[PDB]
Order: sequence, then C-alpha cells, then structure tokens
Amino acid sequence: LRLGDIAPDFEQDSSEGRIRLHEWLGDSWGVLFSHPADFTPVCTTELGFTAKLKDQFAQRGVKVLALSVDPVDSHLKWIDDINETQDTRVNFPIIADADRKVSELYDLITVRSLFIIDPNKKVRLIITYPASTGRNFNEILRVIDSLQLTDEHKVATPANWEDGDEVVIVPSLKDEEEIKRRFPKGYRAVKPYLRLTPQPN
Amino acid sequence: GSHMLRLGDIAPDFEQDSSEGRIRLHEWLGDSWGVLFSHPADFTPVCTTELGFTAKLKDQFAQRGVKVLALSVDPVDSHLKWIDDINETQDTRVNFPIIADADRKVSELYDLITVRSLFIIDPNKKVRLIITYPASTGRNFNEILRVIDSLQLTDEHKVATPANWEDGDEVVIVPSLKDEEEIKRRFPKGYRAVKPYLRLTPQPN
Repeated sequence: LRLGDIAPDFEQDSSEGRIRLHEWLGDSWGVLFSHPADFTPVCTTELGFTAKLKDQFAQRGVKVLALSVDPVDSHLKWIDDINETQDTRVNFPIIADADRKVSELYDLITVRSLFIIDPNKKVRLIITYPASTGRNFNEILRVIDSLQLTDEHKVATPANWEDGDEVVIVPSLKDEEEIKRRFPKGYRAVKPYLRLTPQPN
Repeated sequence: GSHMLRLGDIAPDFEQDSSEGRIRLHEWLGDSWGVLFSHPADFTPVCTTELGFTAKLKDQFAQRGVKVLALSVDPVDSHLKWIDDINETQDTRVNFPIIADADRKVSELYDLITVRSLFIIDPNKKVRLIITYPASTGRNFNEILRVIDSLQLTDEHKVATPANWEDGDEVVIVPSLKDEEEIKRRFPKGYRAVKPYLRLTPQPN
C-alpha cells in the first residue's frame, strides 16, 4: 500500500456489527488504526485517547475504526477495560479480523499502522510505530488539519505548522494572476521558490 | 538488495559526497543514534523550513547523542547555495551534512524513487522508525524528538511509552517481562497493576 492508492474496501464483523469500510465512511475522512492483539497496554491507552477525541474527530468530519485479529467477544471484553481504566467510552468500531482478510488486504503481515483515508478513499498517510512507543494523537489531528487545508487551498504547511500559522504557496502554482486571485490576504516572495501567505481562512 | 526498508532492517551503508565532505554512513554514525532525512529536490519551500528547524535543534540532537544527515538528488554546489538560503531565511546555521546523491546511488539503495522519508537508526544500524509524509505537509520536529526519547529509554529499561507520553511521565512494563522476581529487581520504585497486562511504573532514572 502506497500513498495515493485506494484504501481497499472490506466487509468484516466488529464490536458494532458487520462493517463495509467504504459504505461506513461515505464522504467522511477515515482513520483505520491496527493493533496486533487485544489486552495490550500501549494499545489499551491509544484506544483510550481515540475514544476521548470523539468530538475533535467529529469537528473535522473524520470517522475512526480500530482493527485487531482477536474475536468480537474479546474486543467487547477489552472495550470494558478501556472504558473503565481510561475513563472514557469507546464510541467507534473495532473490526474482528479473525480470518485475517482485512490484515492481509492492508499488508499488516510487533508494529501497528494507521491509515488516513480521504473522502475519495485514497490513503493520504501511513504511520507505523513500534510496540515500544505509543502514538501522539495531537500529531494525528495536526496532520489531518494539514491535509484538509492543503486539499481546499493551493498551500503546503511548513515544518512545525499549527492551525492558524502562515503557509507556503505550492511550488507548482506559478500563474501570477491566479496567485493574486487565490490569495487576497497577500503573500511575500522570501525566495523565488519560498512564498509565505497567511493561512487562507 | 534494494527494497522498501522495514523496522529492524539494517540501514544500508553507502559512501557519498555531501555539503561537508565524502561520507560513509556507518563509519560517520559510529555508535551514535542517526536520523537520515530525505528531500526530493533543493530549493523547495517545505524542505527549506524542515532543514531550518533541523539545524535549530542542534543542541537537542546532541543532548540525545543523535547525528543528523539530510539527503537530496542534487550536486554539492546546489546544496551549498541552498544552505545559504536556509541559514538566512530561517535565521539558523546548517551544521550537518546534506548528502549530494547526484548519481542517485543512496536514493535507489533506500528505494526512495512526491514524499520524503526520515529513518531513525540505532547504535547497531537498525531502522527503528520510518516516517513518510507527503509534499503538502511539513514534519513536526517535537514528535521526532519525543520518539527518540521513547526509543532510547525503551532500549535501556524494560518499559513501553503509553499514548501521549512525554519525558518524565509514567511508563508501562513490557508484556514480554513476566518474571515477578526480575520485575522486583528492575523496578525498585514499584508498580500499579491496573489490570494483569497494564502495569504502570514511574519512568526509571
């Protein structure tokens, strides 16, 4: 699976019923989190933050699913532990991938991958962390804010950009009357290739 | 043989020209941690800002014993001109080598042939993290540092960093460690068994 590939559609059982990925997503952004097994400490804490970021995901029109190979009864029992020990409520599906169909489809055969999926079902980011190291969910939101903004405007987000920081005009946009139209907040040519503009609102 | 690198793969050695002389990767790293940053081409705005921030975190990489290399398919002369623009527009001084991969040898070897990859390399030359970001979206240098803090800690002690862990926060005892006598030795500060598989322990010294 490479960036710009279609996120392969699947049908699989889950903690919230049988799920067809593409149909469930509809026109929403997606984040598929994979976890190697239920009742694992790092993963427990990650599914905690994912549940706690319900509203943050909803604001951005992002649907979230987790994936593990353990059965539905295991997932449901694990959700009880997450809800209690992380002081939250898992609101989203954990896919029960017992037959490995979804894991093979996403080339997941210890490390775990997240896949960011756009409304046209394209993989826009693949992040793999080792088992030693839990995710930073601020970074996941900041990348989604980058992708959404750079899909809606001809900008790219610089190093250590946060929502509201100024952005660079994309290098391929070189039409000077087009640049004037598209960026009424104005821009600075710091270099021929480095053009800074306030984030379009 | 050249292929898309996976965690635990050895970061393959090479010899290549750079902005700071002809470099052999494994020899140049020695027993330090390494971060190899790729950049598709010189004079690209996101990449300019990334080499700026990378140069600003000089002290931060050196505190952690981490050596930094950039890599781009462009000659030395082009790299040196670009370093002048980076140093000036980003208010810094690039003090790490930008590899001049003009014959594409290192890019083909790392199978990087628009995205850019960073590889975190441990003392035994193993890839411990790969982050590929698309051209639209600049990296977060705070996260690269936090993951280095996680990997270094989780190599010296038998812990894993939970979600949203920062340096000095509670950690979890790796599941693979289950010998309660060994645990008692290694964690004198003690631990909370929230569940049998979720054992929280203050970050070791």
